[PDB]
Amino acid sequence: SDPSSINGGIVVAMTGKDCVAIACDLRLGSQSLGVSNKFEKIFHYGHVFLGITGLATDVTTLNEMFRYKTNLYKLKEERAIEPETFTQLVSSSLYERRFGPYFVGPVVAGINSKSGKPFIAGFDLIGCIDEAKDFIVSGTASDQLFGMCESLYEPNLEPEDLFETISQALLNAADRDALSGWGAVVYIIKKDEVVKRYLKMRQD
Amino acid sequence: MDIILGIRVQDSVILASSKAVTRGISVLKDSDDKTRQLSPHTLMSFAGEAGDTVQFAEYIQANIQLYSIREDYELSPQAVSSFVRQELAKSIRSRRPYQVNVLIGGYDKKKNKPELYQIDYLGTKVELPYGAHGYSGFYTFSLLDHHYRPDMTTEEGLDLLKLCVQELEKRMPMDFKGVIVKIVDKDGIRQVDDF
Amino acid sequence: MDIILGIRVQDSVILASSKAVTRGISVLKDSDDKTRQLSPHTLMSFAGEAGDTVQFAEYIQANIQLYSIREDYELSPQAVSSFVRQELAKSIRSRRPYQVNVLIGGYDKKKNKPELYQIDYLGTKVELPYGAHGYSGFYTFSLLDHHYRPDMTTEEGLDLLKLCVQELEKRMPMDFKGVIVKIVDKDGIRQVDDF
Amino acid sequence: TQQPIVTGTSVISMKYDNGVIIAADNLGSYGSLLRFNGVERLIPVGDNTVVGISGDISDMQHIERLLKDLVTENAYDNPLADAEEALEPSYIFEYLATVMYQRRSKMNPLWNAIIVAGVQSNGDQFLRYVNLLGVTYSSPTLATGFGAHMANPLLRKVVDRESDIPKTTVQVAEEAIVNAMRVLYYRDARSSRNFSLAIIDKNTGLTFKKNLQVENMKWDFAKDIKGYGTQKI
Amino acid sequence: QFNPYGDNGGTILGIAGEDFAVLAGDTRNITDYSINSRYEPKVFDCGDNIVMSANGFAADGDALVKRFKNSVKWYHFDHNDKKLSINSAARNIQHLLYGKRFFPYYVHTIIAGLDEDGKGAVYSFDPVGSYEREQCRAGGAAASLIMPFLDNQVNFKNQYEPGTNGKVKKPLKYLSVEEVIKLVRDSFTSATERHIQVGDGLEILIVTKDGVRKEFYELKRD
Amino acid sequence: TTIVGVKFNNGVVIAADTRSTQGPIVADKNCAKLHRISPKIWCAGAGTAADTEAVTQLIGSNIELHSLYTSREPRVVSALQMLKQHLFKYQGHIGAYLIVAGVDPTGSHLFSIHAHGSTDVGYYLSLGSGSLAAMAVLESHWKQDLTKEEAIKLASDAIQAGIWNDLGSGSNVDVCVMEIGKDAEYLRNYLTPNVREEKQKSYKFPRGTTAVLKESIVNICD
Amino acid sequence: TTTLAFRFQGGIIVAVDSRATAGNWVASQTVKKVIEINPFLLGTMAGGAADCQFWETWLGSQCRLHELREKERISVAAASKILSNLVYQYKGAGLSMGTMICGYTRKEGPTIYYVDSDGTRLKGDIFCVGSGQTFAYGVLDSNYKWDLSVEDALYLGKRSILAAAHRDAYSGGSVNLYHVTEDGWIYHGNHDVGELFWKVKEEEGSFNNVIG
Amino acid sequence: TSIMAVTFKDGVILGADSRTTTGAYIANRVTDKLTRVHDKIWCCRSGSAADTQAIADIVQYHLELYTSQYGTPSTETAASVFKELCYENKDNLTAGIIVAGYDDKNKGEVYTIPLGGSVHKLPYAIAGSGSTFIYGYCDKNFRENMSKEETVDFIKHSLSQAIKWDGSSGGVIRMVVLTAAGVERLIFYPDEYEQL
Amino acid sequence: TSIMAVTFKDGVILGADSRTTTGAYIANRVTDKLTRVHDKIWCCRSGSAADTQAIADIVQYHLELYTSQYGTPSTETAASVFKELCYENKDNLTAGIIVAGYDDKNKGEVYTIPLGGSVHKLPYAIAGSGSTFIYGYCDKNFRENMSKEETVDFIKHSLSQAIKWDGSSGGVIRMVVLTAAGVERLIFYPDEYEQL
Ligand SMILES: COc1ccc(C[C@H](NC(=O)[C@H](C)NC(=O)CN2CCOCC2)C(=O)N[C@@H](CC2CCCCC2)C(=O)[C@H](C)CO)cc1
Ligand SMILES: COc1ccc(C[C@H](NC(=O)[C@H](C)NC(=O)CN2CCOCC2)C(=O)N[C@@H](CC2CCCCC2)C(=O)[C@H](C)CO)cc1
Ligand SMILES: [Mg+2]
Ligand SMILES: [Mg+2]
Ligand SMILES: [Mg+2]
Ligand SMILES: [Mg+2]
Ligand SMILES: [Mg+2]
Repeated sequence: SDPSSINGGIVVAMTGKDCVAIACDLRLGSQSLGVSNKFEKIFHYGHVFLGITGLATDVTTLNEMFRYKTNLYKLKEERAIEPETFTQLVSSSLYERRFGPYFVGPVVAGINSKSGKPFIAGFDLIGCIDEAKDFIVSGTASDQLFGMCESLYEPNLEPEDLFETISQALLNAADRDALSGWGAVVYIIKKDEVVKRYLKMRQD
Repeated sequence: MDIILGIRVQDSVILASSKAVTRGISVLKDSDDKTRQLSPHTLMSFAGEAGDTVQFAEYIQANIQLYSIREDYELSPQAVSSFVRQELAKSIRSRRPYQVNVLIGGYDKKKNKPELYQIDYLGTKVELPYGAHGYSGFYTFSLLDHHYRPDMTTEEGLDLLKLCVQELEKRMPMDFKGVIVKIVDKDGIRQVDDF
Repeated sequence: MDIILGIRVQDSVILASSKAVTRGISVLKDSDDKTRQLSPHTLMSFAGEAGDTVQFAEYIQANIQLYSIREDYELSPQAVSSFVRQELAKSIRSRRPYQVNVLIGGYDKKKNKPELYQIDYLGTKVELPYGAHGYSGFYTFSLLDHHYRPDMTTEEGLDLLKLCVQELEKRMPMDFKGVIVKIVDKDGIRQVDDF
Repeated sequence: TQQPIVTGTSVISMKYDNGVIIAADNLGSYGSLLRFNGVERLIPVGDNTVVGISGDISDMQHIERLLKDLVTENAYDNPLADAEEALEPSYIFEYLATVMYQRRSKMNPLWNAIIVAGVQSNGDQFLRYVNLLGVTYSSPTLATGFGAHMANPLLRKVVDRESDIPKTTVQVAEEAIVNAMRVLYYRDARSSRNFSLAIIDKNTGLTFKKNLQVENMKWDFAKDIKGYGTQKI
Repeated sequence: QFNPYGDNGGTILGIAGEDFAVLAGDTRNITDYSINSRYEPKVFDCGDNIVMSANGFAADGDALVKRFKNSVKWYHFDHNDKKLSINSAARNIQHLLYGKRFFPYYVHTIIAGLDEDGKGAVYSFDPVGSYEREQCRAGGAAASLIMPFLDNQVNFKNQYEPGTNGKVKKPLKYLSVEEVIKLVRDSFTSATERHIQVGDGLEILIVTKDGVRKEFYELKRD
Repeated sequence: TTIVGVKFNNGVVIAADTRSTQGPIVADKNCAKLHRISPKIWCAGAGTAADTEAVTQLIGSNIELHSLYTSREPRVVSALQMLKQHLFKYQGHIGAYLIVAGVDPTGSHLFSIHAHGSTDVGYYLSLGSGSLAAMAVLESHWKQDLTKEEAIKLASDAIQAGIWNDLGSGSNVDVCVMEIGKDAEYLRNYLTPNVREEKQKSYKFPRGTTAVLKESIVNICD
Repeated sequence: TTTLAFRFQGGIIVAVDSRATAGNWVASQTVKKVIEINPFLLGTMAGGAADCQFWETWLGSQCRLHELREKERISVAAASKILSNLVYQYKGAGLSMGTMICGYTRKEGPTIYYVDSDGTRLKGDIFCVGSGQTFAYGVLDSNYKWDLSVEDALYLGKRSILAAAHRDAYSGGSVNLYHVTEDGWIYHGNHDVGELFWKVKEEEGSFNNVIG
Repeated sequence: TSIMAVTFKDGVILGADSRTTTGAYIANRVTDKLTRVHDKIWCCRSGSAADTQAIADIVQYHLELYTSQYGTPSTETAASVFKELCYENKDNLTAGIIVAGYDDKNKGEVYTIPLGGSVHKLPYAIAGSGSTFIYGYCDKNFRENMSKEETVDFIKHSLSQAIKWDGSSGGVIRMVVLTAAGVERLIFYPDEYEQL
Repeated sequence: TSIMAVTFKDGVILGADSRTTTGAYIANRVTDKLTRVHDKIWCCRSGSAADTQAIADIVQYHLELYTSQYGTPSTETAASVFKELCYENKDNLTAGIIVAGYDDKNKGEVYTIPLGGSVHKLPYAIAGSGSTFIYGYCDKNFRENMSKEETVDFIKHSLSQAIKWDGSSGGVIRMVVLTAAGVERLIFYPDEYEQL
């Protein structure tokens, strides 16, 4: 009955020193029944990364829609969309469905290719932008992630340290949530290399 | 409706679907085939709300058959499953949604791989080694978690299925009147007749 | 619970009662005996609300066994069925009623007649040639209206019963896991083991 | 299970260096009808305690009778009734808190919020709150109803933590209380202009002021306000 | 209709060391969007080296603590001044809670002290008297923020030995009272950042064989 | 939220806290509640977060187009009329509660708008969960003829009352000053009275602490 | 929760997980769900945590009083019936319990009774109970034979709970194992799923749904 | 809210309190409930503030367009435009409006438009929550053809009492005088009216 | 129902209309709402007719037993007995009672007991559905220590207006005068009071 907690899942993003990280769990369930162990919640359009938690059909639908819109953007503008701009596109798109919304918690992460700035933002289901220096959290274990991030985090971590910090925030938050976990994926993003790592985690 | 299962082995996808059709306290039919061939190498099983199930299945069938004729070509299992997902994702926000869950089993002739997609009425799609809709999944997923291997033969797949149907006939409260089993592989779609 | 039937033929009463015990989507047991012997020539089958059924059955059993010892004598089937009716008629106006329906099959040794009483949870009693509680009756009454004869043998009664169980296994939506059959006659109560 | 009929609005209070102040207006509302105008909602108990009550007035009157029967009962076979065995503010509070929680636990509450203000026998200030749920708490300032929302923020600017209490005089505290009462009269639709105020000091004892009035009100700026947006005349 | 329950916010936390235990709680007390008090203690010395907190609906919490304190007093009267061990306290508290199974105390209860071998003990309860002994527990409003941090930093969950290819776990080990107080203070400032019902003050009760000590720290007042 | 507006001698000032909530959780510790409608018309918004932001952008866009069309500086009453008529149309379903202020060729102005589309005029206003704490201060200290400095003090004091006393408000004070004949000055994080204390411990992990199953380089190029 | 118990050639296996939930909040990963009533009697716990703990430790007290009064250990039948008659009294009040009373007496042999808060009491050879019962059933039923060796029976029990811990969101933590014989119950350890899942995946080659 | 309009020798006076509440909270203590829809046609508003503002704004627009085309509208015409809006949209509006204006032919007129959108021309009218408390008083003390000073006193005494008993009324008493002379705004503060 | 009691120089007068309704139907147009619970202690009843009769009957019984044992009860005592019944049974009663009596020591007294069972001693009191319409009027016109003829006029004018505006009030105006002289019943018919 609550569309935001039928399927389960989480996304978290963090800034570091000239880098950003975005991670997500792999679970897709139908209430108590775990169904898929490979359901990834992070996508990318050029160098801009989007994580989406919530109702899985809307996660899929929004990915296909933002791929659609960013493809046309690139054809008309003749350049990849930047994270600041993409964040605005996400907001307008969500708010356009104000009274019949997508039941999602999206998260944008990327480095602006002109300025080199790391950039993260989160949104509510209706498009309200939450821009943050440090971290953004989303999904069924968001209380847990807020607790982990708010204590584990410190500014200016090097890529290999940020990896450890974000991974521990995600893993320990997920283990306190029945509807999150079943695998995880972490993206470490620097100005021009992106490393994607699958974490080992408890499978219950 | 009620029981539909799918297993993807080495070189085929197998769909098993119960034969019972029930209204109130009467089993009206015990040989119902809860399936439509969408194209020569793609099969779709379905369960859910009475009337909705067949209407949706046949509507998809008509669209895929129309595409086939227009392009003189067969859409890949992945392409068909995305088309189906989108129809259900539209439907869930309509005045009256289709209350239908589906499994799509197809053999992709370009990749030479069997493929199994599980899609619910919300348009929630997932590709899986094995799948189930309804209460079935509460027994068969853990059973298959244990007995399933990625490299099994069509024949090992059928035995794995017999295990599933045995458990369901033991623990499920309803009499679903056995299953019709269909195999999808490089040579198309065929029905096993004594199961 | 769910299926309990009774047939009274020439010289015996036959009770058939399903073996399934179900909670949610799990058949917890498939050999449940939904019956208690009240006295050497009186048997009671029961169906209804979980817990209530057995608690009521055993409570009646304890009372009849107590009466037997006190008077060194066996109450007639009619007397027992009236006692049972009264307990249910009290119960229906209690703070929490017993939600239990029963069939009482007994052989009255003074009359040399078999007797079958059908009593619902309201304390509604009726003596019948054949009876059923639950959805069963919607198939078996008309079937027995057709095939039943007053002068049948115990063996003809068992065949008549096989007909009932066949229809129920064909048309009933649930898997009730077969029946345990018991015969009540001038020599007491015995169980048929291969049915 | 109950609904309040005739009600009293806020009760506000604070500690200062030598004592406690507590105030409450003199109105008994009947929904939106300002029905009764001379209602005393501060009830003194001995010479060391004032009990201030908001919420249902029929229940307030019941609580008065409980308190006045408590005094009577405490005097019985007690030769030190006006000395070492006089009722402390803390005794009176615990009794009321006990009653409130029992009544909520029987699903038949006394529909009130109560503040007990006084000075203990050792000179310590007493200020504690209890309500219809039997919830209790203490703080350098305490208020009920709208008072919690509008008075507490003002009174906290004067006493914001325990260490501000020795630094606060009875003149400062009373001024802050009297100002808070004016604000509540501006902003609470079930308040009245008239109120009572009581000071319980470890040196001067209990002073109880009746028939106070909200004074020094700014209304003049109203003459310049025209329409609701575009209207000029 | 009359609602017999409210929610007074706050959060609590208990950690056990080898020869001590802490029980911490913020000192804020709230209803709805209002602060009732910035300093209202909800962690108590109950005698016999047992500390107790019952966090949630304060009226229920106070009633429970009072009943348990009184239970300790009568245990002495009835059993020749014998010391009530922490395991015995916990079982007694289960019966206090379960006696109101059909009209619950709306609290999450934690007690701390030392077991009968002198080792630190933390016991925690659900509202109707389910209980378990652990190294570690947070309760109340911010429990969902603090608990997973405690799993990671007190019991080394998800932490492996570097270079072992995630095959050898970080080995369990007791923490000093100094390390524990650091985790408590960080837990509460983190919780104060993200939960509106947590703030103002932190009061920690430490239990050793020499008795009960208190420490107090300021928390953000917004 | 807490938000305010205060008129002075030669203009108007608005201010707001910077907390955003989802249930009892702080979603954003430093959001921006002050919105530019035009260069000298600014809006403070409480209520449904995205609604305040969307309605303020839509009307700001239309005001810009109107300003271009008419070759005039936009007026506060135009923003007010467009906002009220838009909100009225939606029967309160767009949950925006707004304080609108600015200077235009007509003078200096201060209004409030409720979600159902009703408007007020005043010299001092407050809206949001913290509006009663703020209005307590405003009613206590406001006078006719305030200087710019006095108004900024009054306004940020009013917001502070909300920050400390309302659980729905916290973090920082933002201000905007609109004076006749000058550029509007937006003072982002004018006050920052809620800076996190230093943490007790660094939780930076030994590299290799986290067990990994696979790695790969992601292709973000062409 | 997931719990199970089954009879076989070698006696009785009893296995349980160790998760406690408050909705979707994981309340605990280390909770005991078997109560050792006496050296020949075990009780399993599923449903309301307090209901299970409270009434099953109460059951133990009643069993202890039986042996003081009768100078003989209580039958599995009689012990299970004390609990079912108790919960029947509370029927409608909202108790939530799914329990198995597992033990050995000489007059009965190894015996399992299912008892729940509806008042249902059933003797039987195999039961799984709790939110994960179906998952355990699927594995347990499809490998069960009367003749399992003690070693295989123990594994199946462990493997069944692991299956449920993996697929059921409201089961997990660790497996607790018991074997009951004519000489009483024997504990066979705590097995954290954190390690057990990966170990079973490697050695058995199952769980191919999971990213390896 | 307490509002009234009273015809007299030279024209008509409108009066109102200045309180608007959200529940028991006073959202605005200096509200202006007397609103101009034409030079010498005003109304007092009660009910939903959003509804009555929306209505008054639409009426002001209609009468400004009427004026452009046909000259000064009659007070009856203004009341008819209010009614049309209130009656046709009765399901979605909570508006109780008193219309008052001064023609030179017609002198002072008062029309009251209660909740259902019916219209009633009257010598005087009272409305708003506070009005219930002064039906007795106003009926006893009103006379036709009073003077300006008598009428101001009647209104001041009436609204004084409405304010005294009604928690939803309060603040200042505002009045608008409509005569051949023009338009005059009066205000009266608590310290004056409270002790009448 | 419209009811009131007014203290004055020589004692106290009670007054009431005579209408009782079931919905919009007038079940009794000549009701007597002024009821004696002692020689010179009377009450006026409003709310549920069954409840207020049941209460008054119990009070009359209590005061007759008080009298037997302890002599004439004070008006305060009578009001306390009403309160005890109204407060303790507040969930099950819909009673709004005004108590009025004459001691020789205490002169005239009036206590009002509204719905929740609180007690309020007052110079005068009004209650019943019709009372809302005369708060303004009564507050303006009441003075302490009026004469018998002044007080009768006050009540007659007050209840006249309550009756005029309230559909649930009507019929005749009954009054009971309580002084050292004894007890006097007055009645006033529509044709007199309607055109005041
Ligand atoms: C009707 O439901 C509501 C209404 C208002 C709030 C408070 C508001 N928070 C939000 O809007 C958050 C980001 N989003 C949600 O709570 C998601 N909602 C789901 C259902 O519909 C509404 C959207 C919020 O934080 N408001 C702030 C001011 C915002 C801050 C962000 C910048 C824009 C203005 C303020 O009013 C104080 C904190 C309380 O409202 C929550 C739920
Ligand atoms: C009647 O309502 C119910 C029923 C069942 C549950 C699940 C149960 N959890 C709890 O009991 C939790 C800790 N506490 C509560 O839910 C709090 N009370 C519930 C009863 O009403 C008052 C509030 C739980 O975790 N059950 C476990 C088995 C327990 C674990 C603890 C030891 C005893 C056995 C299990 O059934 C799986 C996890 C499914 O819950 C919750 C509420
Ligand atoms: Mg998890
Ligand atoms: Mg699990
Ligand atoms: Mg906080
Ligand atoms: Mg409306
Ligand atoms: Mg007023």
